[PDB]
Amino acid sequence: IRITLTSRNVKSLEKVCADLIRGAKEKNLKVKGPVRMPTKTLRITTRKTPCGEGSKTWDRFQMRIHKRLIDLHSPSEIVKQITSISIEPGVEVEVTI
Amino acid sequence: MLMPKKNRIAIYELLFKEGVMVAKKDVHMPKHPELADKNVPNLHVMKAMQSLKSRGYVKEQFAWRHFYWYLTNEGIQYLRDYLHLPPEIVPATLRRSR
Amino acid sequence: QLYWSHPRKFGQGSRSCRVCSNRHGLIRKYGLNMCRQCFRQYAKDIGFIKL
Amino acid sequence: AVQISKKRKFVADGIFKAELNEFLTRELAEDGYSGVEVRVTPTRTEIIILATRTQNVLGEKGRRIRELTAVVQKRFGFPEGSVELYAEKVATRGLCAIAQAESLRYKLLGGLAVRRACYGVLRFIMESGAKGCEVVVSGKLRGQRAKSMKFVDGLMIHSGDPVNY
Amino acid sequence: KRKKKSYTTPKKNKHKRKKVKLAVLKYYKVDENGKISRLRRECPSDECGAGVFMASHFDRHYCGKCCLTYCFN
RNA sequence: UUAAAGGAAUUGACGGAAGGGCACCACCAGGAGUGGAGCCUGCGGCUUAAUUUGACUCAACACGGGAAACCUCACCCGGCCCGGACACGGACAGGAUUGACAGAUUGAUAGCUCUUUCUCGAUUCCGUGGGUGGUGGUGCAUGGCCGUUCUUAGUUGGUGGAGCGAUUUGUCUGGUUAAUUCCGAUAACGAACGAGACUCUGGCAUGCUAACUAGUUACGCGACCCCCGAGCGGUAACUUCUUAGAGGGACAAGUGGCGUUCAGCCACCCGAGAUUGAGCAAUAACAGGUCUGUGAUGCCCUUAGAUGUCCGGGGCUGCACGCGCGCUACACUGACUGGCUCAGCGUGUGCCUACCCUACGCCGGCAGGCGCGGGUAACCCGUUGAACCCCAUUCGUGAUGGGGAUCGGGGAUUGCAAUUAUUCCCCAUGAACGAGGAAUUCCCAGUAAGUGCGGGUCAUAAGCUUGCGUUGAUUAAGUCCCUGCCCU
Ligand SMILES: [Mg+2]
Ligand SMILES: [Mg+2]
Ligand SMILES: [Mg+2]
Ligand SMILES: [Mg+2]
Ligand SMILES: [Mg+2]
Ligand SMILES: [Mg+2]
Ligand SMILES: [Mg+2]
Ligand SMILES: [Mg+2]
Ligand SMILES: [Mg+2]
Ligand SMILES: [Mg+2]
Ligand SMILES: [Mg+2]
Ligand SMILES: [Mg+2]
Ligand SMILES: [Mg+2]
Ligand SMILES: [Mg+2]
Ligand SMILES: [Mg+2]
Ligand SMILES: [Mg+2]
Ligand SMILES: [Mg+2]
Ligand SMILES: [Mg+2]
Ligand SMILES: [Mg+2]
Ligand SMILES: [Mg+2]
Ligand SMILES: [Mg+2]
Ligand SMILES: [Mg+2]
Ligand SMILES: [Mg+2]
Ligand SMILES: [Mg+2]
Ligand SMILES: [Mg+2]
Ligand SMILES: [Zn+2]
Repeated sequence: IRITLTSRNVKSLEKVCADLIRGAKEKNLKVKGPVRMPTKTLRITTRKTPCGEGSKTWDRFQMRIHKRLIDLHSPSEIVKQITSISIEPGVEVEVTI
Repeated sequence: MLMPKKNRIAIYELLFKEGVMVAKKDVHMPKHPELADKNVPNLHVMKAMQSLKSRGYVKEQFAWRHFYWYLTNEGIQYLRDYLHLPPEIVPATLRRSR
Repeated sequence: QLYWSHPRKFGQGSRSCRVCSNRHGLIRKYGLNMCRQCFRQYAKDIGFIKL
Repeated sequence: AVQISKKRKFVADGIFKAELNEFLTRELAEDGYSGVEVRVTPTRTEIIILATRTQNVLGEKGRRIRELTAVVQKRFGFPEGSVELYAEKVATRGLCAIAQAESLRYKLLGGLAVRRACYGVLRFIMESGAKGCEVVVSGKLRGQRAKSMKFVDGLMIHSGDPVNY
Repeated sequence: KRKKKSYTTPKKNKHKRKKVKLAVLKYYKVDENGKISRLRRECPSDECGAGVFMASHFDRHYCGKCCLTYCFN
C-alpha cells in the first residue's frame, strides 16, 4: 500500500510532507520515508515575436513537477482515517492498495 | 431549410430546463462533432440562438472558441411568450435557492 | 448535398487551436493548444515561469 | 476509465485556471474582480472567487453565482452539483491593480477625462497603503498621433526577480 | 494589391430554382358520388407508402420521403 | 526682391579636436571558416492565368518557429451554400416555403440547369433598412507584443543656491572599480529608478533527513575453472554511487608589497571554486515590424453571380541569372571491412476530441510485415551496449576505393490521392571539386571545432532551430590603430 503526494511547488511539498510525517509519527505504523523522486521539467522555447524582426531571441519556460512516495501497510479503515487531511490545494494525493 | 419540430421544441425545452446554453465555433467544415446535450452540432443551435440574441432576449459571451448564452430577468420576461406553452414554472436559476 | 468532403483527418487542418483556431502558425504537441503569441502572456497563468 | 499523465494533467489544470480566470475577467468587468482560488477536493470542486464588489457575484436573490456554477458544470463535465462556488470580500480596493484598471476602463469610457482620471486613481492608490504606482495610457489621445501619457508616483521596482510578486 | 474581380459573364447569366406548379393539385377521381378511384401507383411497405405516392415515369419510380428506386419493363 | 538676416547665452548632436576608459556584434598573436565546386533553403529579377505576401545595413534574406500532393493557401480556373440575425412590407401560394429516382451536360450519385412529380412543412422567397463575414487596403491612425537606440551605465523629481531666462548645481578636482561601485572634497542636502542585491544552473561536503518505481556490503539459491579457503556473472544493515529537502561553504577573508587616513590592486596557502553561465533589466524615443495570431480595434472597400465560406485541379518546387544562412568533400591525421567500448538533456497511449514509445519471437538480403507483452511512465523502451575514439586487414598519391551531384530500372511504409517533392532501401551511371581572389563572419577554457542524440513542426519528415552529451585546440589576458560606445 503506497501513497503518492505530487506537488506544484517545493514549499507546499515540504509543508505537506512535514504535516504528514507529524501526523504519522504518533500512530503504531512502520512509516517508510518520504522517498524523493527526480524533478520533472517541461522546457518550452518560444520565438517571443509574431513577426521575424531582430535577432533569434528565444524564451525558456519551465515547470518543476515534484513528487514523493511513501509506503504504509495498514487496513483500509486506518487508511481512510489518515486520508482526511487539511491540505494545501497545490498538492495532489494518490493512493494504491 | 426547415428545422424539425422536435429540435425546435427541444432546444428551447433544454433552455427552459437550465437557462445556460453552450456551443462552440466549429461549424461543420473540418469535422461533425455532435453536441454533448443535443443532436444538432452547431448550425441549428446558432440559428436558434441568433433570434434570441438579436432581439435582446438572451445575452452572448465568448470563451476562446465557445459561445455561452446568458439569461436575464428581462430575458425571462420576454420568454414569457414561450412560457405560455408550458404551465408557469420559473426555471432552476431564480426561484429556489439552497 | 455534398457538404463535407475532404475529411481532414491529418496534417495542418486537423490542428485547430484552443485560443483563436489558428492554423497558419503551428500548434505544439505538449498536451497544449496555443498560438505561440498568447502563450507568452498566458504561461505565467498556466504555470510556466522564465527562470 | 480514462487517465492522462502527470506531464499533461498539470498543464491541463493550468489551462483550466487561465480559462476560468480570464473568462470571468471578460464577463465580470462590472464589479471589482481580483481573481480566483480553485481548490482540489475529490468530493466537491471548490471555486473561490475573490472579489471587491461581491454584490454582482452574489446577485439579487442568489442567482448569478448559481448561473456561473451552471456555466462551469454544463461544459467542464461535473454533474450532480460537483462544482461549488464561494465568494470572498476584498476589503482593500486599492490593492489589486487588475481591479484598478478594471475600474479605470469603465471610468474612461463614460467621460471622466484622462488627466483627472489618472490623478484620481493615483490619489486612491496612494491612499490605499501602496508605496508606489504607475499608470501608462497609450493610444490616440487628443490627436491623430499616439502619445504615451505616463503618471508615476512613489516607489516602484522595475528590475529583478521579485518584480512579479 | 490592386487586383480586381469583376463581372465578365462568358458562358451564361444563369439563375436558381423556383418551384412553379398549378393552382391546386388533384390526385383522386369521383365515381358514383362517394367512391374514389386510385390513379397513381402506391409505394411498398417500407415505412414510405402510408401517405406517399409514386411519381409518373416511363419505367422508373420514386419515394418522396425515402427515394426508393423501382423499375419494370 | 525678401520675413527674416543678425548678436551673446542654455541643452543635444557632430569634429579627419584634446584628455580619461570600455568592447572579439573592434583589433593585435592566432583558431575555425564563408566567398571557389556540388547540393539544400530563402531574396531580387525573369516566365506564366497564378507563379500569394510582409520584411531590404547591423536592426530582412533555413524570418514569419514559412518542411505546402488538397489540407496550411491568403494566388489563378470551374462549380455549389447563405449560417440574409432582425423591424416594416410584396406574392401569401385556396395548405404548393426545400430535399430529391431515372436520362442529356457537368469529375461527381452538385436537382448546377433542363424532361419528369413526389415530399418534413407558416421556418419560408423577394423588396425597403440594418446586421454579419474578410489571411482585403491602411503598422504613415492605433492597442498589445517584439527588436533597436543600449548590453554602455546612465536617468529624475522635492527643498535650497547662480542667472531675467532657456538651464545649471545635487549628477564632482582626484584615486578605484565591470559600473553615477565606493572613498574623499564640495552650495548643496535628504532621495529615487537603474547597476549590484534578486531566481535557477555548475563546482565541495554531513555515517542530518531514504528510498522494493534507484543501489552497495556480506550472505545463501546458484552456472563455470583451478580443484589450493581463490576468480567473473544470474536470482540482515546504510545511502558512497542516481534524485533533492534543510543547513553549511566564499566574504577579497589571513600574510607580504604597492597605494593618502582611506577606497582599492597584485602573488601564496587552506578551499571544490579566489567566482561559472543565463533570466529580469532604467528615463525617453524609432513616425522599425506585425490589421496575414485573435469575436483586439478606427476609416474605406465587397455583401449575393461575394474580396464570406466549401468542393475538384495547378501554384508558391516553375530558371539565360546574381546574393545570404547552411550540409558534404577536395583524401593517407585519411577511405573500406571486421572486432572492442563509453552517456546527458528530453519524449512516449484510448487527449476539452484522434492519437504514439516500442520490447520479445518468426519471415524477408534490404527498407519492412505478422503474433504477443509492458509503459498514462526513475516500473517498459532503457544499464538510451550512440558517433568520433581503441586494435587488425585492404587502398598507395592515380580525379584514386576521396567526393556521390546527375540519371535509369525495381522493392517496402504513412496518407483517400506522391507523378510537376513524400521518405527509405537494392543495383548501375561517377561530373565539377587539386584547400578557394577582391572582401568578410564568430571566438578566450570544458572555450572554438570534430561528432552523435532529444524536442518544435511530425504522418511520411530534418541539411533549419532549441537544448544535451563525447573528444577537445593554438594564442592573448593588452590596446584604442579600423569600427563603435561612456564621461569631461
Ligand atoms: Mg508605447
Ligand atoms: Mg553665437
Ligand atoms: Mg583579425
Ligand atoms: Mg565552410
Ligand atoms: Mg558564393
Ligand atoms: Mg559557395
Ligand atoms: Mg510593405
Ligand atoms: Mg481575421
Ligand atoms: Mg511604427
Ligand atoms: Mg504599434
Ligand atoms: Mg513607418
Ligand atoms: Mg535599456
Ligand atoms: Mg533664478
Ligand atoms: Mg544635471
Ligand atoms: Mg550520498
Ligand atoms: Mg460586431
Ligand atoms: Mg514559396
Ligand atoms: Mg518567389
Ligand atoms: Mg538567417
Ligand atoms: Mg566513395
Ligand atoms: Mg572515381
Ligand atoms: Mg567530421
Ligand atoms: Mg515523431
Ligand atoms: Mg523532427
Ligand atoms: Mg524552419
Ligand atoms: Zn488560436
